[PDB]
Amino acid sequence: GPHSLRYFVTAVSRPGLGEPRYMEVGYVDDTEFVRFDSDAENPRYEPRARWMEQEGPEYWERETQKAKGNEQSFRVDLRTLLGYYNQSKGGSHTIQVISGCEVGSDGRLLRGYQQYAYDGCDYIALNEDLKTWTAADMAALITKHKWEQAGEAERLRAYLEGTCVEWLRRYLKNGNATLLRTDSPKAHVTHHSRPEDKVTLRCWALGFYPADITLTWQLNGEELIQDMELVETRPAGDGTFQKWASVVVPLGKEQYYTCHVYHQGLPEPLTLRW
Amino acid sequence: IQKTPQIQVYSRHPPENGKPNILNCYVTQFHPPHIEIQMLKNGKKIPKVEMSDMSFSKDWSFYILAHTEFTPTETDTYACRVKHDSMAEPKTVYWDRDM
Amino acid sequence: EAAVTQSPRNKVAVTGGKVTLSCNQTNNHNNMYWYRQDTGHGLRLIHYSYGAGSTEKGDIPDGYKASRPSQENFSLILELATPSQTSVYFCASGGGGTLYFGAGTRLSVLEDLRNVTPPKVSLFEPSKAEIANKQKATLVCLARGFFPDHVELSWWVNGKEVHSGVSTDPQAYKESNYSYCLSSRLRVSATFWHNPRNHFRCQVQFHGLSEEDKWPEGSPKPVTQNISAEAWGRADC
Amino acid sequence: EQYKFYSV
Amino acid sequence: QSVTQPDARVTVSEGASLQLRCKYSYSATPYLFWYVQYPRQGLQLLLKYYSGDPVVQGVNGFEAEFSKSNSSFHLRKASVHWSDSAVYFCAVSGFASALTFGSGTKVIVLPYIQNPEPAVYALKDPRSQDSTLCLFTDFDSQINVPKTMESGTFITDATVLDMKAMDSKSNGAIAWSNQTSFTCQDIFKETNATYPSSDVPC
Repeated sequence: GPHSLRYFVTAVSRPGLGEPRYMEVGYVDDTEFVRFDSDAENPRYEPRARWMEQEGPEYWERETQKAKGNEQSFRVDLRTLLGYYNQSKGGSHTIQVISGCEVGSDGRLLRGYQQYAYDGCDYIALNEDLKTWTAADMAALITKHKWEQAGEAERLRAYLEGTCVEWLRRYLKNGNATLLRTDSPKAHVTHHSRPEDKVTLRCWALGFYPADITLTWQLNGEELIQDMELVETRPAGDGTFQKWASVVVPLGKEQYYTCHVYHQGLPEPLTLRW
Repeated sequence: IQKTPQIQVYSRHPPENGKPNILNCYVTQFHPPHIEIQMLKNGKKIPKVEMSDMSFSKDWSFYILAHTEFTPTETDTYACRVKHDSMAEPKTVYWDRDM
Repeated sequence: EAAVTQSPRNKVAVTGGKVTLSCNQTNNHNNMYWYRQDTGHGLRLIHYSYGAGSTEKGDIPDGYKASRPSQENFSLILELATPSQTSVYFCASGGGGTLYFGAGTRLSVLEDLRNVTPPKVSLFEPSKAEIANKQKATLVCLARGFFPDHVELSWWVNGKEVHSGVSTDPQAYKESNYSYCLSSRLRVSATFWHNPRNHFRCQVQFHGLSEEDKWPEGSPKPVTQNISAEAWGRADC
Repeated sequence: EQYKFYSV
Repeated sequence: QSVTQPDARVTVSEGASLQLRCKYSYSATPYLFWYVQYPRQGLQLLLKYYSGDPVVQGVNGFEAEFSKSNSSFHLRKASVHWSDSAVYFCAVSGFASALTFGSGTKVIVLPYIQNPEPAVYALKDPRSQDSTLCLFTDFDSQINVPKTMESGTFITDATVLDMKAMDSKSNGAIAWSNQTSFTCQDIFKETNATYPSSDVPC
């Protein structure tokens, strides 16, 4: 199945409170495999997974370095962005980026991205082709001409097409179990009394791994996701998650309602009724 | 940019009683990364605010998982307030047990 | 275009002298540098920047400092100058790893600014044997007694510079524990050599002290000069 | 293994 | 972070194939490169390897092949041409926008020469008395002009030269001493065909 290895970078200037906070987080798929923090006691790239243990002290040191570079590397950006917009010092700002790629079973490269986010609104980014850049505002204009008149596109393109990939593989080589493991959600339902001879039926799902899941309520073979009630998935806070949904149904009319839990770690979707 | 934070509070396991569990305060969809998140037990802050390492998602927003630790009893009332520059006043959120 | 202007390109400075070399560009490349070309070590990194203000240490830091005022002007600064800092200095702009280097700078700081000597060059002439025996005419050009090898020897036939059949050892050789020496061998034909009209000139641009330097002597000043020899086409008989 | 980002 | 050009000097016969060794140490895919430096100007880039095809095709018949197993980015050009005699440097980009160059390699491509006319001459400086010198000339690239153990008696290094018409690919080494009437004939011990200063009428 498709897989990824994206990198999340963020530098936020805290004028006065010192030098900007900078840190990058590594994600092979949606698991956190490595991060680095400026406000760290001992700044150093840190292994956010047992298996990352198989990576040498050299690896750490290496990226450790590479990081610190990018550290002051972004420090610059900040100034530069500031100048470009005509805004004087003072307002703490946040630069963020997502650089990454996506290989799929055959190893072919599905997608490569590098996107610059300034203070929360799209700055610039490398198009699908991996050759041009797209930017908003007369300012971000100045920036493209730069990255292009320097080869950036190309050099970037190599990382994505070659580096992130060769590595993404390696990571998977050793992270497998941890990344390929499953945990079947545990569901149940609840009856919540309510005025006007009606009750709230809530379908609980929790203890499941892979964070993607779908829940649905039915009344004899018909979807009710419509006037239903949902909650963004809850990090169960222990390598697993939680999610529920519910709907109002006349009292007594419970037995006629059914919830469905479809989750990739389930041979047969889960089916509950009251 | 100004983006009001989403907050959910809950426990890991089911909210039993007189039995140890844990409590969280998942806040998301807010922007300027800087925030004050407070977990209280009766209007009074708790000592161990075990907080997670900052992150973000595809639309630039920031997520974070605060988590205390506890043994509940029907009597109490846990909740959370979250200071952020999107909202004027801090917004509290009450732990709804069997939500 | 994308020019890496590196000035000055040469200097004979004194010990304990504060020397600053500047580098102007037009590549818009944020990443600027200062490397040092010395034998047995090739080039080496002194200092580097990422844009105005951004400044960090390279691998050869001792004694060197740097400034980044414009997205253009970069500059390696030596205050407590010592001859160890004698070398060809190179700076450069660069995006990710596409370094665009510059012309260079011959850095010669000394213990005594008096130990010097503008080149003493003289023009020799073609061995008639070569002349007759092979119908061409080599006319080597020697240069002696000079201190800062910041020299470049060119040829000047009938009024224009030469490159046709011209070869100079790029590196001047050790004459004495101090006098360096340089040589080259222009070689034109017989027909051409044998014409009292077509002229031959030999020029050795030399680089030492400039206008405001300290020349604590009552003797001739050894500044950037151009001492040269001359010859003419001799008959055939 | 991460990239070596450029300025802006 | 480490680079090595085992041999800083290699001389080759013009035409022939050229391969300059290069090793590097860094447990990861660095950014390797090769710059050229000839007389006075600074460095010049030939190519760059970021990632991708281990075989890079660059400017002026110059190409290299990246390799792992035990590191390498050996440069290569088959039809060497005189003008290529120079200093070729191999750089890497380790922990950020830096370029950790290695020692280097001065290569020398001796030209081809149809006619070995190892004739020695003697030239006198027209602007003074006894100001002569010994000029070795038009000899065979593959040869070796003797060294100096005589003070004041200096011999330069083989300095190939080329004119405008035909060839003239000629080596040549200058010599001069402050020692009495020494004969070029003498100084160039193991050399050939010396013609003296005896201006014949015909």
